[PDB]
Amino acid sequence: ILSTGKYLNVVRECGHDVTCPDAKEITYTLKEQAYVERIEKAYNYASKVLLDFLMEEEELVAHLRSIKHYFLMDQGDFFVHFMDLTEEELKKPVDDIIPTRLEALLELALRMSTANTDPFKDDLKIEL
Amino acid sequence: RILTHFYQGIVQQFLVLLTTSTDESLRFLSFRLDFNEHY
Amino acid sequence: PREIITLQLGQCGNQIGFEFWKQLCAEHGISPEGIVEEFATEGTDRKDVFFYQADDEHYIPRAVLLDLEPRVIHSILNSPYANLYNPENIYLSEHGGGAGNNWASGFSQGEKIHEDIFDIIDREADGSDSLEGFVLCHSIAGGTGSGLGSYLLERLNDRYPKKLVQTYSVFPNQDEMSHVVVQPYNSLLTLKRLTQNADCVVVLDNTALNRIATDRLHIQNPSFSQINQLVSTIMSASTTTLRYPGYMNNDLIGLIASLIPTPRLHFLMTGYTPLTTDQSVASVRKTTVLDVMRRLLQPKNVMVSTGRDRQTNHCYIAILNIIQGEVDPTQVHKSLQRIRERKLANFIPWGPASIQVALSRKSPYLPSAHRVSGLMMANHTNISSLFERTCRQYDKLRKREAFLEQFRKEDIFKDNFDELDNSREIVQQLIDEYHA
Repeated sequence: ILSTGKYLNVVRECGHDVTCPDAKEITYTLKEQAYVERIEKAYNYASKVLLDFLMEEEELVAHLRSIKHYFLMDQGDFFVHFMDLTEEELKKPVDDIIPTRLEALLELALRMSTANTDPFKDDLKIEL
Repeated sequence: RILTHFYQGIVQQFLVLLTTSTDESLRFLSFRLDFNEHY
Repeated sequence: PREIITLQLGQCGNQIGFEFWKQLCAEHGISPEGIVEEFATEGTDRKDVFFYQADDEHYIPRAVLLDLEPRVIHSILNSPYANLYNPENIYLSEHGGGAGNNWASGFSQGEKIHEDIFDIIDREADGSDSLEGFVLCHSIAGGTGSGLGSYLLERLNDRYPKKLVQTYSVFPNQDEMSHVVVQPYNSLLTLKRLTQNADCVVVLDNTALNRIATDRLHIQNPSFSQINQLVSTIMSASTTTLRYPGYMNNDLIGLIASLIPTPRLHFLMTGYTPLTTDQSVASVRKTTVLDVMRRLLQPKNVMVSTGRDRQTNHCYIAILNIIQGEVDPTQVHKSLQRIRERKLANFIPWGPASIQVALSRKSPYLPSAHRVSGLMMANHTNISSLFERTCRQYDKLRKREAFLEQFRKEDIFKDNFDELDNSREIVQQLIDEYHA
C-alpha cells in the first residue's frame, strides 16, 4: 500500500485524475487476503497508467535512446566533428572565455551531422 | 604612440577584471571575450 | 568536413563512376532532378560526404570526368541521370579530346592543358576547409586512362601533400593480345606511379570478372554492360561506414590506416558474395550472420587471379569483413568466435594479425533491409603472382623487338624500361621478406 500511494501521487502531480476501481472499498469482511490481492491489481493498474503517461507525452524509450548508447558513443559523426574541435582547444585547462566556446561547438556539431530530434539534444550541458 | 599604449593597457585589463565575481553565469561571460580576441 | 573529390578518368573509369553516382540516388531516396521522397533525412542521417552540400536540396556530385574519347560522354546526356551532373564543373556541350590511342599522348597532353586542368578542379577544393583527399577513379586498360592518369599522381602529390590518395583502379584483360598489344607497356608505367607516387590502390582484375560473370549470372556472350554491376555496388559498399552513420573507421583515412602494413604493400583483395535475386524468397526465415563470413576467406568471391597452391607459404596480415544492414549484432561476436578454430587465414609468424568486423545500417529499401551483405577487404601476400604474371609478359615482349621503335619517337629519349622492372621486383622481394 506504500507503493500504491507513491504511484497515485505521481499521476496527482500531473492532474487530479484517478478513481479506485470499485465504487466502494470494503475490507470489513472475513475475506481479507483476497482484498489485498485486489489492492495489488490496483497498484499494477496505477503502474500501467504511469506507463501510459511515459509512452504518450514523455517518451521514456526515446529519452533512454537519446542518452545512453549515444552517451557511451553510438553515432560518432556527432562526436568526431566535436573531436576535430577537441584537438584545437583542449591542450590546457579551461580559461574564463573557453566554456562559452565549448557550448558553441556542441551546437555547431549538432546540425552538421543532422540530428533527427532537436529537443532531445539541447539538454546537453558542459562540465567546467 | 600614446594612444595605442593606452589601448594595449585597456585590452589586457579587460580580461582579468571580467573574471572575478561570485559564481554566477560569468563562466558564460568569460567564455566570450577570449573567443573574440583570439578568433 | 569529410569531402572527397572523385577523379573519374579514362574510357572505363567514366562508365564505372557513372553508375556509381546512379547507385547513390536509389539508396538516398532522392531523384537526380528533384526530391519526391521524405526518406532522405529520417532514414539516412548523413548525405553530404560524397555529394556537394545543398543549395536547394540538390546534392551536386563532387565529380570530374575527363577523357580523350567523346563516345563515353555522348552516352550520358540522353540518360535522365545527367541533369544531376553540371555542365559547368567539368565541360560544357561538345567536349572532345585527342585522336587517339597512346600512353605518350595523355602523358604529353597534361602539360599543354596544364593551365585549364588545374583551374576548374581546384574550385571544388576550397568549398570545404577540411578536405579529405583524392580518389583517382581511373583505368589501366588502354592508353587514355593510363596516359593522363600517371601525370596527376605526381603534381597532386606536392600541391596537396596532406591529403589521402587511394584509387579504385581496374586491371586490364590478359586473354589474347590481338586488338591491343601495348598492354604490358602502359600498365607497368602506371603501376610504378601507384606505389611510390600513390599510397594505396584497390585492385580489380578483368580475368576474374568473367569468372564471376558466368558463375551465377548466366550469360553466353560477355558484353561491357556487365562490368558496371559488380563494380558500382562494392564502391558504395566501401563507404557504408562513411556515408551511413557509423562509429569506428567512419572515414576513408580510418579504413585504409588499419590495413596497410607498409608503403608499396597496399594491394587489397576484394570479395563480395550476394549477387543473386532469387535468394530473396528464403531470407524471410532469419538467415543469420554465422554463415556469411565462413565463405569470405574461402576463395570463391575473390576478384584477384592468384595461385591456388601458393597460399601455404603466404600469410594474411589484415582482413576486413564488413556486414551491412540487418546484422543481428547479438551473434556478431559469435561469428568471430569461429574464426580461430578453422585458421582459414594463415597468420604472419613475426607479428599479430587482425580480423576486423564492422556494421552500418543500410538504405530504407526492401532489397536492402532484408538480405545480408558481406564486403571483404583482404590483404594477402600471394598478390605477387599477378606481379609475376605482368613481369613475365613484360620481359618476353622486349626480346621480340615489339614497340621499341614505335614508342620512342615522342617524348622518350632514354630507356626507362628497367626503371619499372627493378621497382616491381622490389615490391615482389619485400613481400616475401615481410614474413620472417
